[PDB]
Amino acid sequence: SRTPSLPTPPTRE
Amino acid sequence: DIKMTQSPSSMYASLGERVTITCKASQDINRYLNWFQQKPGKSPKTLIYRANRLLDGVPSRFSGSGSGQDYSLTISSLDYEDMGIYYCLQYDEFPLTFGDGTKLELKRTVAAPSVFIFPPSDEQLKSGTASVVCLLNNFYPREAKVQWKVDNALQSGNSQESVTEQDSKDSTYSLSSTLTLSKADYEKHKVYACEVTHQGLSSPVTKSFNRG
Amino acid sequence: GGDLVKPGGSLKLSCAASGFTFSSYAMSWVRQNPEKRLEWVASISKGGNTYYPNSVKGRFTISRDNARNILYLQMSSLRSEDTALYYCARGWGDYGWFAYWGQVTLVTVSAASTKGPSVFPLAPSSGTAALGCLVKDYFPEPVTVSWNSGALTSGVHTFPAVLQSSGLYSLSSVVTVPSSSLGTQTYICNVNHKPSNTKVDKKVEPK
Repeated sequence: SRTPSLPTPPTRE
Repeated sequence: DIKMTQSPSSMYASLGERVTITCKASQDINRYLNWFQQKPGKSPKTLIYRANRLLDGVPSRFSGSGSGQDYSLTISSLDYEDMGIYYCLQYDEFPLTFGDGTKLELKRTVAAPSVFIFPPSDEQLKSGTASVVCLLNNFYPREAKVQWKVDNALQSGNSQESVTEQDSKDSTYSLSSTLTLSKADYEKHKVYACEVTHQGLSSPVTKSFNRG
Repeated sequence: GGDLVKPGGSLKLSCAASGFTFSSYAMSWVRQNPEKRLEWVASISKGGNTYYPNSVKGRFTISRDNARNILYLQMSSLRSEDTALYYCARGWGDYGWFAYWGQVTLVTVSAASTKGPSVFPLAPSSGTAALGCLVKDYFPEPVTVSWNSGALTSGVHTFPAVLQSSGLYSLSSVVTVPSSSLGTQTYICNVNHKPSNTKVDKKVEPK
């Protein structure tokens, strides 16, 4: 129900 | 910086028509590409991620494709709600970079403008400045050339113009152009003319007045 | 209408979250300049790591409060070229940084002082006639224009403003009406410039 912790976008550099 | 180039800058299309627009990166961006849609006066809305996946709620008439440097967005069957500006963006590398956008507009028949010219008011002339205004009303398509001539000398660098959004009920445009001179200069000439070239006209239309 | 700042000055934008779990997402600022180009301004990861383009590095600071659920943009050394609509946005993972777009704020960086407009008639020329009002030399945007207190809406076109070299804005509003009615009918344009609390009415008639 509550949004979990999410990955940062994979953008490099 | 990865340069994003969108083509075309604008295009007209009909309801139900299949529409494809293109985005090219200056290097391989590995399908890290978003597409966004923005309607006039509204915030952008995100349609596509990873070059070809739709965000939840995006209608299935939308699809994306491509890889490496070359990408596209397709609307299988254009609806009225789909008019607006489409932007791409790469998030393969920092800095994050946008394309300049592709504008989708509704196609209709050619309509020549009605042209009007307005001299400055006496009230304005008491301020030391004179504005001459040219109106192009209800035309299609948007592309038009407007020239100012004073005693038949072509003017340059002293006018500005502005254009409406496509009209929601007849799909036409209107355009305003303002020539701005000092009162001293305005009083030094007689003939003020606005000359309009447009696809719907078989020769240029000139509206003019004589000062006084 | 929006935040106004002199060149070189400072501003802090804030964006309060509602309808999602703020601490889960990467948050970003994006701006749209007067020529409708979009430009990335700053991003911050859920844990507080920051990312910037060179155009704002050293001048702008992005930060977040994961307890009060607020995003901030602190702006320093503002330039007239920073004039724009500023958006708050959120994202994560393969969706990218701008999956959902938030609250917008207009920021105008200019040396100009707030000023109400002058309104001049665009007089119908000596079966359809055009007439209007030139709304000139005001700051900042916006102005609103109506005709005959809103009774006249058909055939009205109000144009986007242009920024003059003086730093002041200018715009025109026009309407087309039957030539026949030029004698029997009264046409008045109603101008409102809320930023300066100025209301002007101009009656437009054949010279």
